[PDB]
Amino acid sequence: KDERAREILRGFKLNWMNLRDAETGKILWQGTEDLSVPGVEHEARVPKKILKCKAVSRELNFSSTEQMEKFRLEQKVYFKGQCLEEWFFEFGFVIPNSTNTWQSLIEAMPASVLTGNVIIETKFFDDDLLVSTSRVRLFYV
Ligand SMILES: O=C(OC[C@H](C1CCNCC1)n1c(-c2ccccc2)nc2ccccc21)C1CCN(c2nc3ccccc3n2Cc2ccccc2)CC1
Repeated sequence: KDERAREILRGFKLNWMNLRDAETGKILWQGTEDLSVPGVEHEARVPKKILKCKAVSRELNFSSTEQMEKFRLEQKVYFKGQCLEEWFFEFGFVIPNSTNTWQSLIEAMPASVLTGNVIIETKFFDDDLLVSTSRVRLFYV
């Protein structure tokens, strides 16, 4: 059960990801490093104009050796320790040993005040079950 969360973490990998202006479909940020690895504070530099898109599109590519009934995400935006927004997204069923693209739409203080002060804390779940908790500190450039 906490053992099951541990196997799912073991078999999981986020292979690549990007963030797009939903209005134009232009890539604003992409990376192939697994930002959802727990135990370390990740960092990401994004263009300051991403804050001006009302709709941001995300593509997440991941592999999973374990099956999952209801793979989903809870994401919290923290500015200097205070939670400002919460986002929920759901993938659902994941086939064991599969690789999957998951597309999500994310929808609607200046850059210079936010930059370095925002942590996006992401929790992965199989249903009620918490697989991992990770952090990215954001810089806006
Ligand atoms: O912070 C968010 O909410 C959106 C908000 C938007 C402003 C534009 N209009 C609609 C909402 N936002 C904000 C934001 C932060 C504070 C106040 C206002 C806006 N900063 C953003 C930076 C990049 C993209 C969106 C950002 C996204 C940021 C990216 N994100 C995310 N999903 C992940 C999945 C796996 C691992 C990491 C994940 N992240 C964090 C992340 C952060 C930067 C680069 C890559 C990833 C989901 C939540």
